[PDB]
Amino acid sequence: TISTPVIIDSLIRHAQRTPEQTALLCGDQHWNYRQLVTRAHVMASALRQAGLSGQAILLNLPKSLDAVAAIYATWLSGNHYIPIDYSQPSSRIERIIAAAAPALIIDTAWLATLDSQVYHNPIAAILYTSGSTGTPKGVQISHEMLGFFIQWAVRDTQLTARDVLSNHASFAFDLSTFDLFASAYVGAATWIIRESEQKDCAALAQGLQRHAVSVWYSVPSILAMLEKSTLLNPTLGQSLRQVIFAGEPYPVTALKRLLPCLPQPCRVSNWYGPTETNVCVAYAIDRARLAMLKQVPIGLPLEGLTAQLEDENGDRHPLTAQLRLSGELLISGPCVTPGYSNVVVPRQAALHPHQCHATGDWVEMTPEGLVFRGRIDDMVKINGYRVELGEIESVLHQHPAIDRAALCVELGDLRQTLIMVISLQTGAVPPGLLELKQFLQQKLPSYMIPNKLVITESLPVNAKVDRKQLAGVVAVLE
Amino acid sequence: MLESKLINHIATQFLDGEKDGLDSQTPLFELNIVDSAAIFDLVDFLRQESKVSIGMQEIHPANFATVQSMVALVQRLKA
Ligand SMILES: *P(=O)(=O)O[C]C([C])([C])[C]([O])C(=O)[N][C][C]C(=O)[N][C][C]S[C]([C]S(=O)(=O)[N][C][C]1O[C](N2[C]=NC3=C([N])N=[C]N=C32)[C]([O])[C]1[O])[C]1[C][C][C][N]1
Ligand SMILES: [Mg+2]
Repeated sequence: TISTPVIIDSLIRHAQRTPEQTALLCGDQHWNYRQLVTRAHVMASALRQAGLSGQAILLNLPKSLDAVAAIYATWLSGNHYIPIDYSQPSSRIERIIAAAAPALIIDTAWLATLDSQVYHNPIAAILYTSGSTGTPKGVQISHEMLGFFIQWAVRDTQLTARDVLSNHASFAFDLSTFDLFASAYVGAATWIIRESEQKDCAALAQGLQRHAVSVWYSVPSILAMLEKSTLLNPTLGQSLRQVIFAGEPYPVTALKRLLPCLPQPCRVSNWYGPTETNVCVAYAIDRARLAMLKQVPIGLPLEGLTAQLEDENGDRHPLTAQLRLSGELLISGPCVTPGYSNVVVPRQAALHPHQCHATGDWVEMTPEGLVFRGRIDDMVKINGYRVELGEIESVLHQHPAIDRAALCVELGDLRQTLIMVISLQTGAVPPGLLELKQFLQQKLPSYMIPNKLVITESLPVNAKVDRKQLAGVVAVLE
Repeated sequence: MLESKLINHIATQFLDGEKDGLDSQTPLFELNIVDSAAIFDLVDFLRQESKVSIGMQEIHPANFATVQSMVALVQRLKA
């Protein structure tokens, strides 16, 4: 019903042709291609024996060699994987499991139990993101989507078997699709960065050097941390030939501090897109042009995709080199999710089945390509993490003291500030800022915990909160 | 004196002056009082006020999780 996924065919060929080539590094451990593929086959056999076919398999695992083997094992058994960020609170992983309704959860215990003993499915994975109602929102990722992205990304970066790729992001996020799958496509090695290492600038710098990392893909926020650490320099990083940032803008002031930390000949790229498209717009930085740029362009749509800008009138303008207009970016082509797995989002419902996604990003077409201007809804990027303000609101409305709650945001250069505006129940003890942070700490990951509180007698509402009015009530009350 | 300087710095720089509920055991990063990306701003304050060298090549970042841990680290560096 589908072609064999190109990533699985490539992985099997590398285990056959170069069995002893390193596939994966994690802590002090490494696997060659034979060990990875053999382990994936052992796990696939167990899923086959459990009679799982065409099902969601949720990977409740830390970043590890075994978690990568489980990804491939789902595909080899006709199943799709549900990755999660193992660093977040257990109560949110429970909400994802409830939303995903997986046929099977692979956890540490399942691996322990295991060790003591015709492709019909078009879907490769479902990535559950922040949902505006609080309910996690599943983005279906097809084999077709991953193949399209990986073949484009290998060509763009000239990736080969000699490369050593970092894997910074959690498997829950689509950056990991390049780090793992582009590596497997070409027969390269990937360094799986563990949860304890993801923020640790000394451990990252030491690993870049130890493993001779040649290709790095992350959000700007960790690259700007590595710059500020003073630990990243062109000698420690001499193996780096490609750095890729994505997920949020890299302010040009900060990006000019990073470049002297990297080898001069290192290619630096800006990659753009939401989970629903993976990377769909890309720009390779010209260090000569960079001094004159006020913003780094996100660039041009990938070969094989098309774009439109939807103006303030709702009219869709086809993207051309000559267009000089700001509007909402709409992307079309094989990158686009077939749709959300578990919720209806009416804005996308007559777009996704026509291979179109409305990004929610306001963008400008310029002589240097597309430039990101801002979001137009209530989804915000916090250090490159996807946050629906409605998710945080849904949790705050459960606090015993709260009547109504709404968030607003202040944006700066590599900084965002979430502000909670709440009204209280009659007779309720007003919670303090630290009390509400402690309330949220059990429920949401740290980057969704707001850092300002404003208590008002009443939240502005319509015949739903009027968000236009929040900055003003914050101003008056401050 | 260092513990008090650090409590006042976090109250002033990160919490608009309010010490309400802030103490030496408050987990600064877990409660998003200090952005994970702003750790080097704390390191800089600590190095300046403590008058000990703090090389991030050799010093675990967990040492910045609380005021108590920052104070414990400076005690170890002052041999
Ligand atoms: P602390 O905060 O505890 O620690 C700091 C640290 C370690 C850096 C931490 O914050 C961290 O690891 N953060 C990274 C989180 C992460 O890995 N995110 C990856 C996903 S980003 C994106 C998918 S999305 O749907 O989540 N976002 C889409 C959305 O983002 C904006 N956007 C994307 N790309 C750009 C670019 N190039 N320029 C500006 N904005 C951009 C848009 O608003 C878009 O709609 C990935 C990115 C590539 C493919 N999808
Ligand atoms: Mg993602």
